[PDB]
Amino acid sequence: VVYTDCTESGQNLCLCEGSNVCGQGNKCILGSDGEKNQCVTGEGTPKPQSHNDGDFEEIPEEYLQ
Amino acid sequence: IVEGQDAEVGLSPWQVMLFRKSPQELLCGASLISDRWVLTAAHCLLYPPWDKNFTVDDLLVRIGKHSRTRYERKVEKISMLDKIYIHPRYNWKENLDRDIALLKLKRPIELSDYIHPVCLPDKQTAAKLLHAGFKGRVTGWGNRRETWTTSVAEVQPSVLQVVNLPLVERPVCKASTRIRITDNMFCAGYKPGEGKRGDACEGDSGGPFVMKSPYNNRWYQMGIVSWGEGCDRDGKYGFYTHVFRLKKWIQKVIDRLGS
Amino acid sequence: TFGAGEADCGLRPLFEKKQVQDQTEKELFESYIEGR
Repeated sequence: VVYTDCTESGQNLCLCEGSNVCGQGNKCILGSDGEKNQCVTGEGTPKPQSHNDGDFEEIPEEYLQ
Repeated sequence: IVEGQDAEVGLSPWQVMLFRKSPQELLCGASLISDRWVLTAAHCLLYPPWDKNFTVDDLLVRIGKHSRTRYERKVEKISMLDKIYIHPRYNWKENLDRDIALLKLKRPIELSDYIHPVCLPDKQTAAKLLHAGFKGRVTGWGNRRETWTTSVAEVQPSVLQVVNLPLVERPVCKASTRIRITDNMFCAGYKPGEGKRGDACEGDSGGPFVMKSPYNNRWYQMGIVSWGEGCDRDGKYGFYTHVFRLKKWIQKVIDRLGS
Repeated sequence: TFGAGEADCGLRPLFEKKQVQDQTEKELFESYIEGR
């Protein structure tokens, strides 16, 4: 999977302490202004995802449904 | 592919696209080996944490595709899958260890200038070929950057892209990340002051990482685009499933009518 | 025994097949010949 920066505190599997994924069983504590991020231990909720794209031309009707 | 370049037509006959059947969106890449088989990276299909488990019923394969978005009526071929094999021991609750899976075409597709199967290494052209410094190849229609920065260089290519990468040495792969590294994965990228650069990215996933042979003249599928600790991140590199190290489980699922 | 291990594996109908090389392809064999 590609791992990226944690946008909310509590978040689980994200790029928390530098470019280092904060694995499961860990919580990314978003440092406030000029304070450092701290992937502390605790259960925490993973980031969102299951993406990529927005304008896919119409494919032959039945394939899809 | 982060800082690659638009691919020529036929540059990658074996580059398939895993298409979530509706929602309209590109889920990943895969390679095409038989003419009725497909090879992708597990997590594209089953990734428990992202509420990911998919069905034959939820995704379409497209082969000999260039445009990311355009439907290419005369060129590409959409195939409905039949089976979905995942690796008996695919470890998402860690490192994405042996993150491989075989798909199966609900028919044998017919090859074209746009469709060709890719090779699976042999102790000859794997042992001779997996020497760090050696440039591999990656193709994909994923992002040209990482957008959780509000991404300029609007990260989606409109055509398939390609970057060639050197193979990096084990020792240096482990020093990159905190994650445990297995045998079942090799990394590949530029040392951090090589000038040249490039990396795979979001949606490039479970896509080809091939190497051509000088000895015979084939394109070989060394690894699968497994995971990233930020695409084209500095002093960071990209992990690839090791195919050779699994060439063997693959075997046992093709036959299987066999044994 | 669906195969997957075809005999005409990774021979590009346009590139190799036609005798024609690919754009960046030298790059890869420039890797192997400066060595490791």
